[PDB]
Amino acid sequence: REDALFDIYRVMRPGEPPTVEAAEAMFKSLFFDAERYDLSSVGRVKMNMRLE
Amino acid sequence: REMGSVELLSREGEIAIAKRIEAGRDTMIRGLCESALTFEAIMVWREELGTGRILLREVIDLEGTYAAIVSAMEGELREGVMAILDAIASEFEAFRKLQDKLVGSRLKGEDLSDADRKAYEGLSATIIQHLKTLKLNNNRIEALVEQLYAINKRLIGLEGRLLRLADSYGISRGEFLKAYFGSELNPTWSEQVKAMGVRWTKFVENDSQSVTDIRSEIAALATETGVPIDDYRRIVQTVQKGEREARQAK
Amino acid sequence: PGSATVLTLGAHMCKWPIGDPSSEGFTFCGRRSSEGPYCVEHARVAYQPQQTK
Ligand SMILES: [Zn+2]
Repeated sequence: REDALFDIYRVMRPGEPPTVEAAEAMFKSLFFDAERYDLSSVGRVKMNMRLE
Repeated sequence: REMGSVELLSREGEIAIAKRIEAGRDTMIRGLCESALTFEAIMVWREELGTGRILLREVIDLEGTYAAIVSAMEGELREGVMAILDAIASEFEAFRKLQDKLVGSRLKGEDLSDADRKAYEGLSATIIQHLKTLKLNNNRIEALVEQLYAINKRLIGLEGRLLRLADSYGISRGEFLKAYFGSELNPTWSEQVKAMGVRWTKFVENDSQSVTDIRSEIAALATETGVPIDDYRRIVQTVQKGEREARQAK
Repeated sequence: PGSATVLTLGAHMCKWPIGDPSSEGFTFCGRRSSEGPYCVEHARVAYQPQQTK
């Protein structure tokens, strides 16, 4: 999982040097964080309808 | 990336870096206050100051004076600086006379050993102790460091030219300094240094016989213009080392 | 106290200051500390140990 986090950090921010906790925090803030990945309720309902 | 992957956050090392900068400044001041043109220029410039020239805020920092002890502090430090200059004028004159005698002995060949070096050291130590305890400012220190750096660059260029002219067949560049440190008094340095090695004779005859003479003439002309030879070299070297250490700490 | 003054400081040596620069005795460690300004322990304590960020 550390290698996957490093790869994700390099893909998103190639210039910045990926770190163990920095890469894990980047993915969380990108997708696991509701502050940035603010998917509306219409998106969630559309996902629930498309894939049950 | 350079800041992060390379540089590390100095935690609790700020005070250490400040102490290192202070040590570098101390080294630069110690190298400055020595037997050379810096001590003569700082003493001659301070002779006109105090009465008709800038006595404070341009030679010695007012805060540094009373730091270890505005109108009262200004007049108090001014009288002290004037008394120090009046007491060290004779020492500076004796040091200048000793430096001139040493330069003459080095340009003629005779070694001044009949207490001449002792008198020169005694006259230089008094001036050094007076300048160190005076707590001068950095205004004139900047000009002194600039002049020392210019003289050092000129000397390094001359040494590099001499090394390039003498290292044609089998000579090197690092031996030129070792040869000129112990074979600078005699004018025929390139002729009296042909002890061993066949390449040295070929480099001295028709290879660098004129280059060495031109370098010696340039050194003799630069000695009178500023500080003499054999004494200002180590001074500028140590002051440059101190400045480099301070810049590295910064 | 160390074993190297502020003048005889060569390359690949420790540079951590000890004491007061405006004092009488002020020297550095001056040991085998290549690839680093300070020695091992002093660089570790000064480089923000437990770097997690
Ligand atoms: Zn150390």
